[PDB]
Amino acid sequence: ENYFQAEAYNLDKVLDEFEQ
Amino acid sequence: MEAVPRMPMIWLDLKEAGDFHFQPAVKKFVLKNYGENPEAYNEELKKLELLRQNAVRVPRDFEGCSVLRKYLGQLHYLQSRVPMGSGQEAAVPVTWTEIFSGKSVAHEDIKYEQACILYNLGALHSMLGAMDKRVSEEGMKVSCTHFQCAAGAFAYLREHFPQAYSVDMSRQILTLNVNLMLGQAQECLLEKSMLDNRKSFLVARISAQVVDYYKEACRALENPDTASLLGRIQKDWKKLVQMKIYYFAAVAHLHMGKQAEEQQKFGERVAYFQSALDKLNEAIKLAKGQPDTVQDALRFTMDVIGGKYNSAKKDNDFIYHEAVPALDTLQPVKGAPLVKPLPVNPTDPAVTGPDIFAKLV
Amino acid sequence: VPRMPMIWLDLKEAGDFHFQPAVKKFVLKNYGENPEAYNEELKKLELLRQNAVRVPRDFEGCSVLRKYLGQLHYLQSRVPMGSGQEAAVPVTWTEIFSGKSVAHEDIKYEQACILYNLGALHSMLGAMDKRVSEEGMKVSCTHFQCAAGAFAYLREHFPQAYSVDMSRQILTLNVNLMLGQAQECLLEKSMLDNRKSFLVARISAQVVDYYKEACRALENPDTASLLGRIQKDWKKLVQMKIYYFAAVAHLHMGKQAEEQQKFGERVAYFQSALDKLNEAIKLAKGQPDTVQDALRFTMDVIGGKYNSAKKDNDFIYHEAVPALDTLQPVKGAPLVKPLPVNPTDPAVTGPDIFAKLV
Repeated sequence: ENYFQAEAYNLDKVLDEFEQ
Repeated sequence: MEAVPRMPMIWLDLKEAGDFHFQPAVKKFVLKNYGENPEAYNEELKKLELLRQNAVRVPRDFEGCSVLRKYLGQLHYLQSRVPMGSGQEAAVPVTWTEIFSGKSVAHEDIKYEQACILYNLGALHSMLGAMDKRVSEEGMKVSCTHFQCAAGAFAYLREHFPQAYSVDMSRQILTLNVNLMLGQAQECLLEKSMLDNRKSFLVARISAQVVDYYKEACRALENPDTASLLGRIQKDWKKLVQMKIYYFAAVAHLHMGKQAEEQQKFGERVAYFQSALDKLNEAIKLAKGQPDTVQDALRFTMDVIGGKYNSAKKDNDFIYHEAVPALDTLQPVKGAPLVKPLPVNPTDPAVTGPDIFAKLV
Repeated sequence: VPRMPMIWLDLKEAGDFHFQPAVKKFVLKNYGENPEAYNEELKKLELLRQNAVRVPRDFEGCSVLRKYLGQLHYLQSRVPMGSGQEAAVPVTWTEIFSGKSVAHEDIKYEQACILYNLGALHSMLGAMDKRVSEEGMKVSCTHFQCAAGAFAYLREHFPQAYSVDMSRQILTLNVNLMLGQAQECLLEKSMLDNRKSFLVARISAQVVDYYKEACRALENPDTASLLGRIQKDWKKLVQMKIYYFAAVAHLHMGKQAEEQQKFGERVAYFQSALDKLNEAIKLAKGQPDTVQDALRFTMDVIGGKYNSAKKDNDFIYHEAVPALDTLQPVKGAPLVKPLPVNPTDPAVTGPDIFAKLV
């Protein structure tokens, strides 16, 4: 599994969601 | 603020393990309850023994976190087949050193072993998060995730092991750790949002949430019961956290002033920069005696805020002539929590690997 | 190895949960103007609910419920929709035994019913397998333990019964019933694995213990009137299984005696097994042939073993046949537990839908 790497990568998406 | 020096981060030490001699008890159980030869399960008993050896002296690197998760999972698999919990048939002493007093604490309860492994998983994550220099986007996201993982290990410990096996894992202390780790995780994300030059109002909310986590952590550090338990550790943490509370409040209002600038609220713009400058000056006062890493960040931010204040006040005095409102006239900045304690599933097969003890039962 | 039929629980029928108006109202005051940014995060949860409340009765059906259950936790963390809170809306579900609609303005009621249906679906998936192969027995055993875990979690974290189908007494009935059936699956596996006869006897004795616990709840008058016909059909199967697996337990105690050459004790255990089986046959009246065929074949085994044991003792060994109270009763060996639910496991819930609802 890549849970840690997936979470770290998703941070970009998190900020993008919060920006829209 | 792209190039602001990065603040230092707090990390926790790993607890150190004593003895956990499960082998005699497992063979006692298989012999008496299954009527089988205990030596048929020697191979499953080697794997767990070798796995424990690796876990209790885990290497302080990213790979060590998988070692602790896998051992944590195998302990769950063992407990599902052999009753080694509190007051059960096959329970043996489990000894670990309480980290603050140095006392050896023993429990005939396999859940105690699980709890201390989970504690060290959170501690190890906190170390890996604090080791990175956080210069690049990758380092900020990796550190942020590490701190969320550390918060997730301490949170799971707090929820699923409510009976504190030792005072270093009491509910009050674990809540301190969680809030501290979330504050440091949010801080890393704040650094990310600035390097990406996110919307100014966004940075201000992110920074305001950094303050909120550290304030909650500071309330626990000021609790006398926690102060006497942590001793000098409480003094080290409080100095840094209290300074960070005012530093990141200044960063929040700095970006609130940037937002006012964007909306052409030029009187409101000087008010926020004035407030940001006052909060930073208090952080500088609280930062006296702290290392240059701290001073460089504060000095760097003082240049930013000081320069922006002069620009805003010059624009307002000669061009816009807008009234400078008092702080209470402005709606406060509400923090945006964008981090959380990442949940742990100790028995996720993808992290535990095959169940060592599938042949039992 | 005989394979008995298994009990399963029906899923609850969902009513209305109109959360969109309250969220939009909440975000407008607390976070200011634009509702449009949040409508899709609301439409994603709506479609998630529609899938969950019409979940297909298969294995991934569990992931659909799990995924929706986790997003409900994320929603409650950001919008106060619990009882007495600002953004609470009516939640309506059908109480499964009376059919009455039960409404609560509390998001934890939605969570509870999703969790109930997660346990119900597990019971269905566990009871659907014919348990012919080792994998089938273990898969069914896991399902029954997952079903026990869902009802146990419901009992522990939702102590205030939202409806009488989720009261402490009924959830305890469900847990014991699911653990008994999980234990029964492992008993079958321990038999085809040729485990030691003494261990099979203890495993079977634990089956009896779980079902006795369930049977005492089924005999409670208030449960009988609430469950109605369901209490009749459950009790009929559970009471039969109580004596059947008590016979299986003493059958294997007699085989252990045979292994230790206590040939008088061997007769005592087979005689006791035959009597317990005859009561199970008394209690199995009207039950399907799956039950009858299992009992019929067990009668052949025990009946023949008793005749052989008594003939051997009467003409060869001449050992005293002890009564029954002189032998320590069989101690049950629990091999199963309610498995944790892990409601907010990111591996099953996916990313948090409401990352904008901060």
